Amino acid sequence: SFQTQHDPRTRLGATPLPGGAGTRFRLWTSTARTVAVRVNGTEHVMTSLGGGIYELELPVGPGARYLFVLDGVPTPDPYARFLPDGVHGEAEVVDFGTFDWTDADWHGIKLADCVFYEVHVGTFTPEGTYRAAAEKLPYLKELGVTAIQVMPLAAFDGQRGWGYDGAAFYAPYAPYGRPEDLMALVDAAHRLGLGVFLDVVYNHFGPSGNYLSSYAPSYFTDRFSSAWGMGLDYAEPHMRRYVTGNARMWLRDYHFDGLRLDATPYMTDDSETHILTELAQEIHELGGTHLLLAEDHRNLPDLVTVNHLDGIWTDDFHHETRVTLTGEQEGYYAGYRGGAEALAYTIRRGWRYEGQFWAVKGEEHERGHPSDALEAPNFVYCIQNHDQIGNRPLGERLHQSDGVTLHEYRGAAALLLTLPMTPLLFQGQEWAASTPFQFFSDHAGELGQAVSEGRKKEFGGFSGFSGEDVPDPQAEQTFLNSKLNWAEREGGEHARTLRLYRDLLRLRREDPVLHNRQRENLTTGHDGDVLWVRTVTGAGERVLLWNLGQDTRAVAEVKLPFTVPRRLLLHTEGREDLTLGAGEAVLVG
Ligand SMILES: OC[C@H]1O[C@H](O[C@H]2[C@H](O)[C@@H](O)[C@H](O)O[C@@H]2CO)[C@H](O)[C@@H](O)[C@@H]1O
Ligand SMILES: OC[C@H]1O[C@H](O[C@H]2[C@H](O)[C@@H](O)[C@H](O)O[C@@H]2CO)[C@H](O)[C@@H](O)[C@@H]1O
Ligand SMILES: OC[C@H]1O[C@H](O[C@H]2[C@H](O)[C@@H](O)[C@H](O)O[C@@H]2CO)[C@H](O)[C@@H](O)[C@@H]1O
Ligand SMILES: OC[C@H]1O[C@H](O[C@H]2[C@H](O)[C@@H](O)[C@H](O)O[C@@H]2CO)[C@H](O)[C@@H](O)[C@@H]1O
Ligand SMILES: OC[C@H]1O[C@H](O[C@H]2[C@H](O)[C@@H](O)[C@H](O)O[C@@H]2CO)[C@H](O)[C@@H](O)[C@@H]1O
Ligand SMILES: OC[C@H]1O[C@H](O[C@H]2[C@H](O)[C@@H](O)[C@H](O)O[C@@H]2CO)[C@H](O)[C@@H](O)[C@@H]1O
Ligand SMILES: OC[C@H]1O[C@H](O[C@H]2[C@H](O)[C@@H](O)[C@H](O)O[C@@H]2CO)[C@H](O)[C@@H](O)[C@@H]1O
Ligand SMILES: [Mg+2]
Ligand SMILES: [Mg+2]
Repeated sequence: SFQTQHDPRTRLGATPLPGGAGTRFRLWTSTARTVAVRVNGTEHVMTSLGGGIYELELPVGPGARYLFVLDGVPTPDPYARFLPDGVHGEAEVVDFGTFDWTDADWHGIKLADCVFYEVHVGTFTPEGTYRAAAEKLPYLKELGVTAIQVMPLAAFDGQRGWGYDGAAFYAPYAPYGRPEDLMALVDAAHRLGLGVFLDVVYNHFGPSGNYLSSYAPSYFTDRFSSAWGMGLDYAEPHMRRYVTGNARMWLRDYHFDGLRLDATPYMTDDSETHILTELAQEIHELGGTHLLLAEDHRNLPDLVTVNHLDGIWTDDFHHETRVTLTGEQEGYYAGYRGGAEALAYTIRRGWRYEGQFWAVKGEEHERGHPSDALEAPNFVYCIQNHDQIGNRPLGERLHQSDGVTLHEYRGAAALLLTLPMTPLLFQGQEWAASTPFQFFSDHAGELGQAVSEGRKKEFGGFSGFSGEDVPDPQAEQTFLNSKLNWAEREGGEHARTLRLYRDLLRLRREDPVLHNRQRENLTTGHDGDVLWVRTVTGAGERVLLWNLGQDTRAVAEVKLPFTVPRRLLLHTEGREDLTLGAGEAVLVG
């Protein structure tokens, strides 16, 4: 009985009309006294309908260029579907019905079948475009990942950026390609049987290019704010519909298979029906198999059980793993001991913090909720992602941090990719890429000059930010140094690491016991610095043993509360015998 709040007839922005009649322009403004649309340079007064809604139909088609004129001030359309000259320019009218899709028989992907691969379009290839990314899809299919996780595409200011400064949520960022280039990427992924997910940012707008307040200040509220901008007022239905209409566009019009909702703790809403619940209703109304995930640090099961999201990016696993390997304790890493026993516990519980005191300085509070309701696929785990690389002072990858060996890096991959939780990999992780992933931006004027100090303040708990070698986010070189080097994977230890990732992803796909997706069938423990993870189903038994010590441990001498299986299925260093050098792992069955 849920009825969508969206009807193409009343869609805000510029929408092509049936029968070649042109385009319908609509906006909401609470404050303007004169309202016009300027199309291809010509101004036309719009009709007032009441409730601050204005409309006009004109015989212009796709490709027409426009903005709105509010009390004589030319103002970009917040509902723009494309901004070819950037966030301060004219929008282009887009028709979503002309692209020739070939994915009519694609039926999406289930979360339990997802192995995510996080892509930043600008750095993923030299060209930094959708078209170039599409040419790497056969490589990703063969690698064995099943869903691409694309970092945000909403238009932001400047010529490069991560995406979290997006300001025009409906307009794919022009430097990456035109709307049809994005559609071609998704179509190509679906032809290869790969899902495609999009990172969307519904907790804040970026600091340049957000003109919503020019139309109605009440899109926003001073009731609360995030670390990155003013509060989006989800008590205002037009604000709710801004993001639910956006979600529906990506899924329906661009054929994405799911969305990853950035920083859901800062989507503050005290409405009877929470905006997250309504987002789920609105995307489900499309009548497909589209998924919603939350990036949420609160360890709150209700995101799944009440808001009806499909899963949660949960960092406790990542953090416990990193601290295990480095011993680092700055910032949020002070929340974790690390080690085999600690990792066994965090896996057993899904997340570590279920209501106990988080004792980190300046942050002391009771964190989290019981994880019991959540099943394995509801937890998205990783050992690398954009934040856990890029928010480090020098943007170094896990194998690049002091004290981490490539053997430890390879062992960590085996843990991640054999667990029944839903894994994510960051681009280049699979070949132990040599390049960092640094924070880069390209803002104009004083805003641009402020980025570096904003970073140092936001991450001031990390002493490396007060050093002298922090890469300037605004420098071209910082962007270029984050580009993947595709050549390097063909040789040496990059190739060795890649072979292991291929072998792990094959086993995950093929092994009848690792097909398990039930926490009931998963147990963990430790003996000294050796972690064990056991899966038992009707199909048999598997055990992963990871030696997190700096000595050698024979599997036969690991004390276990069950009889260890005898058959060696995969060793991370390709050894014949059941013995674990420092940092090494083995899967037995
Ligand atoms: O377009 C502004 C209105 O959006 C919603 O109205 C929906 C209605 O919920 C739905 O059943 C019908 O099919 O379409 C209309 C949109 O044309 C909100 O419910 C209204 O309050 C808004 O004004
Ligand atoms: O071209 C006009 C100027 O608009 C900008 O100001 C915007 C800003 O982009 C937006 O995010 C903020 O919240 O609203 C203001 C004013 O509407 C800047 O002044 C310049 O970059 C542009 O030249
Ligand atoms: O956006 C992903 C795909 O959405 C639709 O596919 C839906 C379909 O409409 C529904 O009947 C079905 O079986 O669920 C699928 C998957 O969500 C489009 O038809 C596909 O072309 C899109 O790729
Ligand atoms: O992997 C070696 C040991 O690492 C940790 O020990 C840490 C300890 O947690 C920390 O408070 C202290 O300041 O440093 C030591 C490392 O020197 C694990 O807790 C141990 O169980 C491991 O064996
Ligand atoms: O409640 C504990 C702290 O949670 C958040 O910190 C997160 C951070 O947002 C995330 O990017 C990082 O990977 O993990 C930490 C630890 O969970 C809040 O930002 C902190 O203020 C809280 O104290
Ligand atoms: O200039 C805008 C803000 O840029 C950075 O914020 C980044 C943050 O560092 C990154 O981890 C995040 O998730 O993307 C945001 C938004 O781009 C600075 O750290 C902030 O101080 C600036 O306001
Ligand atoms: O589809 C063949 C596999 O079916 C079962 O695997 C289940 C698994 O037991 C369950 O936890 C998970 O939620 O679903 C998978 C099926 O998708 C058998 O246990 C496997 O041995 C089979 O290979
Ligand atoms: Mg984040
Ligand atoms: Mg012992």
